[PDB]
Amino acid sequence: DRSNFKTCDESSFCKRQRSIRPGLSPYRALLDTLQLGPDALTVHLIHEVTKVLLVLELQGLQKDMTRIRIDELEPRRPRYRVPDVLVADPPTARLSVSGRDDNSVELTVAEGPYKIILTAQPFRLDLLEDRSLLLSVNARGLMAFEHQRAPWEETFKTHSDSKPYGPTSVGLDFSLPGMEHVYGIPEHADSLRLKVTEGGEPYRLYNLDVFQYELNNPMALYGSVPVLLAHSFHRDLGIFWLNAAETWVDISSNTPQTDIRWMSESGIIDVFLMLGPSVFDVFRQYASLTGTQALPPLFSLGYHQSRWNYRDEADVLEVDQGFDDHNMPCDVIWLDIEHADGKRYFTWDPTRFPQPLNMLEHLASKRRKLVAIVDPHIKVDSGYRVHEELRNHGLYVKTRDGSDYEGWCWPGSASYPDFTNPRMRAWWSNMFSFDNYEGSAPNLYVWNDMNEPSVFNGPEVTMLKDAVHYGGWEHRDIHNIYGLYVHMATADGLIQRSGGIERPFVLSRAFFSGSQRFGAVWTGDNTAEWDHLKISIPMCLSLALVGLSFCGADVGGFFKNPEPELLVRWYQMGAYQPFFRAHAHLDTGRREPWLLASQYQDAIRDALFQRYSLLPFWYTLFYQAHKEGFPVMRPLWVQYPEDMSTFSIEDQFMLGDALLIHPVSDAGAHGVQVYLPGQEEVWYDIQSYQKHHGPQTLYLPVTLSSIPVFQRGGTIVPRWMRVRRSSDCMKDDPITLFVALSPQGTAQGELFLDDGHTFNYQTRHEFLLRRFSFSGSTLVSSSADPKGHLETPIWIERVVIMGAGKPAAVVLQTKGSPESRLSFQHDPETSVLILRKPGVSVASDWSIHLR
Amino acid sequence: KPFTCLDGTATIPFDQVNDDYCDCKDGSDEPGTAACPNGSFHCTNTGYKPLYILSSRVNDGVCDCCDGTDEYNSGTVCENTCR
Ligand SMILES: CCCCN[C@H]1C[C@](O)(CO)[C@@H](O)[C@H](O)[C@H]1O
Ligand SMILES: [Ca+2]
Ligand SMILES: [Ca+2]
Repeated sequence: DRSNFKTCDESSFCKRQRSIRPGLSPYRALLDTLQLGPDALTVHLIHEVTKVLLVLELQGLQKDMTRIRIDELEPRRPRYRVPDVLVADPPTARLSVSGRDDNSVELTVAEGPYKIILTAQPFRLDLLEDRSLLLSVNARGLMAFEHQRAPWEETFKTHSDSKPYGPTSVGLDFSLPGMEHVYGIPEHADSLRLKVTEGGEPYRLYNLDVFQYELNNPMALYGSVPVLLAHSFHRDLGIFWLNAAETWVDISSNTPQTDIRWMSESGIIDVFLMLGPSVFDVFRQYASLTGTQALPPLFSLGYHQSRWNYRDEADVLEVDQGFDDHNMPCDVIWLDIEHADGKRYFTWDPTRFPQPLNMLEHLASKRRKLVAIVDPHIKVDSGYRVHEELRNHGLYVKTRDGSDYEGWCWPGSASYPDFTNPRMRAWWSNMFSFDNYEGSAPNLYVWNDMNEPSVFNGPEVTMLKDAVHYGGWEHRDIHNIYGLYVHMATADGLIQRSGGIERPFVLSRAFFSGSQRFGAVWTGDNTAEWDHLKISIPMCLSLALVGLSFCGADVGGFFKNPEPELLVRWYQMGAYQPFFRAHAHLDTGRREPWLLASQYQDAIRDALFQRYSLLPFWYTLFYQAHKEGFPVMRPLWVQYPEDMSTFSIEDQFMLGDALLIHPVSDAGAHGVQVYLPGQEEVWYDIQSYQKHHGPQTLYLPVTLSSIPVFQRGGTIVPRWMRVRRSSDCMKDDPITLFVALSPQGTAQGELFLDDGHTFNYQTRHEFLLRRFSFSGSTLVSSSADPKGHLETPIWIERVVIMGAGKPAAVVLQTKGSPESRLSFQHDPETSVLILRKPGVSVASDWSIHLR
Repeated sequence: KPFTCLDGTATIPFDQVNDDYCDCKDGSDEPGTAACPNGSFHCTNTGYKPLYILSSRVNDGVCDCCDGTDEYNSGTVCENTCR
């Protein structure tokens, strides 16, 4: 039902802004007002017709970034500036006037090579490296800044927005010469490569709860990350539009060039230009602004079993026992909203969950966790202590008359805590203490849902625009960070309750720039259909590109009942995606994976075993995401930026640089077409060990149990081959190293290890980061970070080398030990070499030589 | 003498029995460890029924046998509950 949701035409500020068409801009820079300052250049801008005066604050930043901020010179009221999203005040670089004429000022960033040309009339900005034009601002003249007038009224369906400040929208266009491919600005159920918007709707960024959302359309979904990446054969660029209000994004293609236009309801203009040149440079630039992916506790990278709803404690324990009785691993079982007392969060249903501590104790004895849902809407109920506290301390979102806002959600009438208020977030965080959240225990973690916020009787199923928050800001000013604040306060609560030691795990539905710092997200209420399975790749890839690496989609689909074959394929797909959770609507049939016929059970178990085997590899990729800001799941073009035939691929993806995945996503398929990229590159089919040379499109036959996965030559992948019932059971087990030799006979890899769940890696440097490297005929283990030490029994039980000949003998040397001889096995057909039981501690330097 | 896998796949020195590395396709060389994917660990369980468990549940930190003998080097101390 789409009449529920505004098109751009039904949004009055989008209608106004979008009616401004490319032409001669009326804004002009007053070069007499220019001031060159310690951190920035300020210059007054004027609208030629209306004579409104604006101030442009232009900054060169360390790490080859430019920040452009535009506000009113003399505002009647302060405009919103997005707080808490930037992790630091970005370190600045000095600007120099290096050129000037009657209509222009040329600025140099530090000592070059980056330059900014400010054109006075019409106002324009051009960004250059040396003499190469990288990007233009306002080149199509689409800048629009509605200043605050003397204090319009708007209705949509049955909802009235009093709009006490009138029109205040802001917009600005950007020109990207040489760019034909843009990506990002999640969340949309649309393709990885963003489409032109010329003949249709703009992409919309407004966190919204869309019931039974459909595919291949630009409607706004639950989260909004206002970050766009541009990729060509020659360069990579990123644009970060730091605005928290409702935002529409127009995209047009025109020698090849792409123009981007952002239109936001309120706030200032605040945009970061991230100049690359490589996409990994862009990743680093964005990470320095908004931070990096929080390092997940290891268990949260395992398999999660969920549904709406498990019935009672007995059902939960039966599901737990079912996994062990059917030899399937699982780390977490999830409790949806029916576990609470009538959707009063932080409570337990007194009949079906009378003893939560005992249930959590039984799960801990299986070394498993539980996740409980906690939504931000609070039932209006004088017997509900949470509501009474928030009401009594004035911590609720308010209406203009000063009363607490009340809307409709799961428990009926409900109020919404003002998570933009730091006093409210501290209260929320303290509520997760084991004394306050009675029945919780250290192995209980949290799911924040409906945090857009979802309001059943509100406009577009969310909160009224003219609701009022901390400091008097309107809801329209802050909307897209409301969910992030819920995620943040919840994650802080899980840390504080442990005394600051335990890493959190929080899944969130709504999100914004910066949400990567607080845990995982998923793509909401998808559907049990083949095309929803397919779209999980481009949706999570668009999230990965903008820093949200901990992404997934409901395995099996949330709505409706998947056929067994679709469920098998979804497990295979999910097993290779970062957040791996099966979930299902209240009225679906039960689909725990052992309820299927044995052939389907077997394929699913095989997928679960592959995932658990790969946990050391997953954990290392997330450590690399946490330290460097590089995405875990990646489009092929990130690894092959010069191969134009990869720029739109979205039925394939990579994990790091080592594994290429092409899950089967069609019913009854007999094979898949796998594009194996890279000139002078080889790829190893990890099932058969067959080597394949790139570039080629390989037709690969499949059966029900097939998961097309290839390891890249030149890489070393660490695995736990002893699959146990949960990751906690595995965390002292020995590693098998899978070495895939390049055509040059080389390979390299890393491995991160720690206690699996605390901040000790950071506060005490209790961790290991190992480098494995192969060249000549020698495999070497060394430290990739000497600051890290760790007490661990983990050892190297096996090395598997693909693409190797038969050695005459194999010799191991490790510091502290005599030289030893290793037995080995060789397959001449596959050129696979298995080295038996090196037996060396993973914390030790060592080398293995093939003679 | 050396040990022979019960499926005849190989013969290995007896110091590779329970040496925490899987040398036999049937898992017969590691009855006491978690090394083999298809192995079994025998719980005598005096005072109750004796039980076979997956090798993967030896020293996984979970008490699988009422006599607790599957957890001998895991940090989990299992009390005897075979009664
Ligand atoms: C028809 C229900 C539509 C909204 N679904 C949300 C709520 C809930 O259904 C129960 O908390 C979760 O199971 C989903 O995962 C959430 O997205
Ligand atoms: Ca052995
Ligand atoms: Ca056990």
